[PDB]
Amino acid sequence: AGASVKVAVRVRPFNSREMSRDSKCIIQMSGSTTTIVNPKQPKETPKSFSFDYSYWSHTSPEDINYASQKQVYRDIGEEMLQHAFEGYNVCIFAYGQTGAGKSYTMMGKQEKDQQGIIPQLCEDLFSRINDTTNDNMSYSVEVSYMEIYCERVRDLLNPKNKGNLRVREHPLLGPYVEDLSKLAVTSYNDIQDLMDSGNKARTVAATNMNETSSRSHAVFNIIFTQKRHDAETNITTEKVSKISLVDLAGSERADSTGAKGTRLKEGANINKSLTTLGKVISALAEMDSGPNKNKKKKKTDFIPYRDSVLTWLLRENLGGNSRTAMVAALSPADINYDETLSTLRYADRAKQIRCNAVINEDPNNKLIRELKDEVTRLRDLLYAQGLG
Amino acid sequence: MRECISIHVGQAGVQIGNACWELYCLEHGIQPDGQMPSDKTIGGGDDSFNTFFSETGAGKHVPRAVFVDLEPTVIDEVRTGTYRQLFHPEQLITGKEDAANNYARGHYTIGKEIIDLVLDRIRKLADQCTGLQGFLVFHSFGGGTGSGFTSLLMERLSVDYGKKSKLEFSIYPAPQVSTAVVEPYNSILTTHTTLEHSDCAFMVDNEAIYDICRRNLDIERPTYTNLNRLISQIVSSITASLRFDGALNVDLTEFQTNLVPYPRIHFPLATYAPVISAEKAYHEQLSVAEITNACFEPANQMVKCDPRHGKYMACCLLYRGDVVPKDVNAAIATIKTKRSIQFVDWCPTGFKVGINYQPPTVVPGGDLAKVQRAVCMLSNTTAIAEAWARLDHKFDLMYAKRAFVHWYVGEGMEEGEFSEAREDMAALEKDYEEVGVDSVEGEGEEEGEEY
Amino acid sequence: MREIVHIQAGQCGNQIGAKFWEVISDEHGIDPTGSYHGDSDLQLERINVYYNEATGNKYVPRAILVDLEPGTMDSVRSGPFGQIFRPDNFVFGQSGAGNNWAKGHYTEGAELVDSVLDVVRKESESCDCLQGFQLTHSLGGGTGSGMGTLLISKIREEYPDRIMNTFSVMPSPKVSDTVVEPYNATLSVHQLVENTDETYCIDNEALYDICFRTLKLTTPTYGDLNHLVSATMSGVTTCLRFPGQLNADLRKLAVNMVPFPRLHFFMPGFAPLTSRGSQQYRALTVPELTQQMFDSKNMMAACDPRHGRYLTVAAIFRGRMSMKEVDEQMLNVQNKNSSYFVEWIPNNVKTAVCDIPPRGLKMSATFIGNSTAIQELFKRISEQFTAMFRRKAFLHWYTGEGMDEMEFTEAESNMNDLVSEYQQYQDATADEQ
Ligand SMILES: CC(=O)O[C@H]1C(=O)[C@@]2(C)[C@H]([C@H](OC(=O)c3ccccc3)[C@]3(O)C[C@H](OC(=O)[C@H](O)[C@@H](NC(=O)c4ccccc4)c4ccccc4)C(C)=C1C3(C)C)[C@]1(OC(C)=O)CO[C@@H]1C[C@@H]2O
Ligand SMILES: Nc1nc2c(ncn2[C@@H]2O[C@H](COP(=O)(O)OP(=O)(O)OP(=O)(O)O)[C@@H](O)[C@H]2O)c(=O)[nH]1
Ligand SMILES: Nc1ncnc2c1ncn2[C@@H]1O[C@H](COP(=O)(O)OP(=O)(O)NP(=O)(O)O)[C@@H](O)[C@H]1O
Ligand SMILES: Nc1nc2c(ncn2[C@@H]2O[C@H](COP(=O)(O)OP(=O)(O)O)[C@@H](O)[C@H]2O)c(=O)[nH]1
Ligand SMILES: [Mg+2]
Repeated sequence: AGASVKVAVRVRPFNSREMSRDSKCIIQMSGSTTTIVNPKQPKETPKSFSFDYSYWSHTSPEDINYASQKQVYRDIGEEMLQHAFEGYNVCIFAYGQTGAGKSYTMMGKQEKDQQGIIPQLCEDLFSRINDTTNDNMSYSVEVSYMEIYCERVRDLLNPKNKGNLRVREHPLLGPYVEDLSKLAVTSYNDIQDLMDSGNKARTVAATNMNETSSRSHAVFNIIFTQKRHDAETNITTEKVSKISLVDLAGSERADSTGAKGTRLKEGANINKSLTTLGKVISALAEMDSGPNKNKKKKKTDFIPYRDSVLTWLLRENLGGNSRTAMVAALSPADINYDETLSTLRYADRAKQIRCNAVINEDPNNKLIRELKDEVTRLRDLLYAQGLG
Repeated sequence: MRECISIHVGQAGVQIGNACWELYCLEHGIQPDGQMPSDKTIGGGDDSFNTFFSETGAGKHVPRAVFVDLEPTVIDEVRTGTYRQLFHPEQLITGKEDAANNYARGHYTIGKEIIDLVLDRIRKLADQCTGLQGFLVFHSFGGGTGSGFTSLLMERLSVDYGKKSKLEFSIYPAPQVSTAVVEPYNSILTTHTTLEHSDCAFMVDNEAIYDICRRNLDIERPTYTNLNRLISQIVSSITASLRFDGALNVDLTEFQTNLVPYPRIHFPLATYAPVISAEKAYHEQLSVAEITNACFEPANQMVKCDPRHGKYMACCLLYRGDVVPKDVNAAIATIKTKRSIQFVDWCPTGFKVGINYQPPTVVPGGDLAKVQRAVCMLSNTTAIAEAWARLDHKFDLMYAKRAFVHWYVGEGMEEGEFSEAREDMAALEKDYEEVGVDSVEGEGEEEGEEY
Repeated sequence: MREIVHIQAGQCGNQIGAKFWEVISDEHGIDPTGSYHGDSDLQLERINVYYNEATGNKYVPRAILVDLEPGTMDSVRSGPFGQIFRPDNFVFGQSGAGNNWAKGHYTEGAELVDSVLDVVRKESESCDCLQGFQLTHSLGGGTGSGMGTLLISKIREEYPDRIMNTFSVMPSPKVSDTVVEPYNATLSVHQLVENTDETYCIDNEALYDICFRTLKLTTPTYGDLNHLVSATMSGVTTCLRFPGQLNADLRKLAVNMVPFPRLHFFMPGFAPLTSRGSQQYRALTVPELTQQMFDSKNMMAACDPRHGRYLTVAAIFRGRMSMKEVDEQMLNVQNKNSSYFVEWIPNNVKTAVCDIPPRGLKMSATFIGNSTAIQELFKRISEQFTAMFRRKAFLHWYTGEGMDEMEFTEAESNMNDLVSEYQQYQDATADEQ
């Protein structure tokens, strides 16, 4: 069925190094629109983009138009959990380059006053499950964590040698990975501990940009099984749902990292996978909107799932009756301009919509025009009544 | 010492260079092996003109040219051909594969490890020079090497040398005929570099040259040799002003000063008037008025665009041979009275004129007749926008579905770059539409204070 | 220096390879003993594309011959050019696959793949700059399909950034020589679609049609079919070995032809083709070659292009000819037959020109089409496949070699997906909602 996507773009208020320097902001947000200005070419114009959600987390102690963490969670996570508990699949992609702030939005700090998406998701999941454990109901939750590196799948939790797992297609259950360990969990603490254990196993390498840059996509999948004993023997599994928490490696230019050999191969494969994911997401949203409004069934079109392993494994979550939302982090310095604009260009995908320019009033010209109009109106009123 | 350094990139560049260097060797009396018997027979002279050739102690003349390519084939054809002993053995040809009609392959992946050698040899050639005037870069839009590697080379040259002029001769893709399915991507990608880093770009179209060959020279089945020879004649006409004496000499800086109103409008068209066969050279006078009129005929343009759909912003006429100023003045006056040729109101003067005494030479085995007079016209106009707009449409028709894109991303690009280039192109097109507009009626709206 | 490694597996692959090494060793003047006795100086300029040099001014090809049955190897050694090959490259075993894909892939071929990869690695490490690989094999067979797909997978694992061509002879509707052709073809296409940059589609019925109707041979044999195949394989790579006005490497063909990664199945063709006595009645010009190239009766894949739309086409001309004629002819072919060319590609005709033609001709041309009509081929196999899989006609011969029934389902689903994209680009508009 329909799988309408959402696009949210966040900003990350300055860090200690950027506070120490005299760097300036370049990103401004208003309504559903974001705008960025080239520091090296301040004379031409700003570039403007528009999304479903623009989150201005730049001023932490701000009271007006501050993108609070609970606001983001209410926007995406609560809706996706509610969709999951109805018996459907949901997915969350995390996109962004180094220094953007992806990890904060995905995980957040451990002070628990400003949490990220994932701990809130897990806590609400377990709270709901423990809430509705009546005599007839039973719930099971298990977790898997894998990575995709150069179009090869690897297991992050299993301590075996990092060999390439084989991808199969069960006729009814769709694509899957052989020998991928599936572990049951009983609280969000176990989920986060397993996340730490697997994150220690990621393939991270040093580039010309940062000493620790992700080189491989990662997927944390939560399988949620519901079993209800209606009056007889109906414990037979009513529904099984999937929560996908996917961490994308960011795109890159060979100019930024001119290293040859492994780095070029990794960059090329990452860019190919990201382009295919953009294409499949855009194709999925269009037919969506189309039907939702045209209710027609223009055959089933053809969504290119097979042009990459990443989209192939996520076929069940991306398509069908599902929900989707990609969150993008945009650093705030004037030095990372070449980063930030590119991120917006990737966020412009998934139902690229008209942005409109951000023209506003010039104070002097505004006052002159308004005063001239007022003079004209008052003069017309005087002349109409014979008082001029 | 009005010295120029020529750079030839890609197959089209190397072949045009073969034609150009044949013409230069024949103009100056240089043999294919580098010796000049004219000085030996006479006893000495200035015939070793330093614009193109550098003289060693032994009397050999080595050209000031740099050939670059990623295929060994095109330049191995030169290393074992007629002119094998003319060029310096160092020819800068990467013993690897080619850019494969891929901008990314020639700019990011394989353009490295050959760029350093190229700039080192260019530095060596520039150190030998006194009073270097500029660079002449020959390449082709739509190719992998000729687009990407030319982009990288131009960027590095603009970083290093800075103030020296960099003129560019390039083969724009034609409207209808093409030799590759991915021409528009490469052309739209390299426009973003040729706009910023060049000083004046001359564009030529193969459909136009085929039409000229069919109609004028009566050649039913031309090959690339004829087109390269015509382009060689044009470049020789451009550069003649700093090799031979004349009544009015026009250097390479006067070019840019007179033909480029604003920095982003440096895309003039080029035409050559007395393109005629030997048989039809008779039954014709070939006076100054005839050739000047023929320069303005739309059929003779070398890019498939109609000047009648735009406005002329600048013209530069370079005459060769038995030409005198009064006929040039009469021809310009006659052209100024025609209503089909429109000039922008903000350029009352319009014309630059240069005259050179040396008549054009005939290449044995060629197809152009021997003539006493010739003119090369260069016209900065607004019709060129049409030639871009078509290409833009083609680009859109492929980028809506992201066809052929994964080849580019696999070689070190990202998707957004494409969009960026396209946006730049629109801006450039918009600029043309803003400069051809007539000045607002009584530009200071209106006026008329007391007395 | 661009250099390509040649691999040939199975009976069909070995026969086509032997004929190919005679056509390429008669254009580059090579004595069957291995010495050079040519005339032109350009024959030796690029000899290293296919040949290694041996001490006595001899030349040995890079061919690697594979087979699970020794007999075919003997037929190659006891032949006109048997002594040209290196003895160490005759990698083979015994107890052939017996037209079982499972034996070729899992049981028997797994034992010999290590030796074949050793030879391939030795041959590739000596190359100055490896351009890619070629493989000649048959999909409807045993050792051919299975061993070829296994070797392709291993090589792509080891050499990811190199071209992998493939000249495959697939099953045909009426001329069928094995009863289990559908299973082998399906499981081979499941592997080729993932791990290959270019695949060329050949089938014996199209070649027989060419022999009967164009060449007018009364009693064609396999030699003539291999002759036509060898002609097209030589035509594809002409620009690596000779100069020209406008070159076209293999990578240029790959870039210009395939729009998306999974659509790399091509229809090859050759021109001119005349029947002896008719030779004096036909003038050889570029229009004649263009007319014969695009004729549906000349294709080598038995897929009518008029039932679909050309995503792309490539034309490699050989001979001294005018570029204006080539450009105008390709433009005219595009403009007149506007219904048979896709609309979202502005110009879908690659053109390349090489100066030196074949030995006994003045001009020649090779045609590589990429069209949606190829879907029909796969669809046919799929039909036969299901017609045998619903009842498990011969399935125990495959599951007895360590296979499972799910793999057949994966292969069938992958072929059906592949047919989808083609069927899609095949229509001639999409307006209604
Ligand atoms: C008197 C004359 O014109 O001889 C021609 C000839 O008559 C024709 C009929 C040839 C002849 O081809 C055939 O009769 C034939 C039969 C079965 C299968 C394939 C071909 C010819 O055999 C083919 C042969 O081709 C060559 O010589 C090329 O070098 C060719 N090499 C081989 O065929 C070859 C085969 C085995 C051993 C050594 C060389 C070649 C073609 C393409 C690419 C590379 C090489 C040529 C010109 C001719 C004959 C001899 C009659 C034709 O074939 C080709 C491929 O050119 C048939 O269509 C052309 C038209 C030619 O006119
Ligand atoms: N006028 C003219 N145009 C040419 C000539 N040779 C090639 N071209 C044009 O160049 C375009 C193709 O780009 P190329 O110059 O071949 O690019 P390249 O130098 O081969 O670089 P690679 O693609 O990496 O091999 C074609 O569309 C031709 O029309 C020539 O000799 N004269
Ligand atoms: N809304 C916010 N409020 C406060 N701090 C924030 C906010 N969003 C992001 N941050 C900061 O962003 C940082 C998280 O990104 P950080 O880990 O520094 O970069 P990164 O590791 O390059 N991002 P990633 O892609 O996950 O690797 C932390 O310092 C957070 O404090
Ligand atoms: N062109 C050609 N095709 C052949 C030849 N021999 C067999 N074939 C085809 O290949 C199929 C048989 O496959 P086979 O060669 O036995 O595969 P192998 O057992 O792996 O070598 C048949 O359907 C034939 O159409 C040949 O000599 N030439
Ligand atoms: Mg080339």
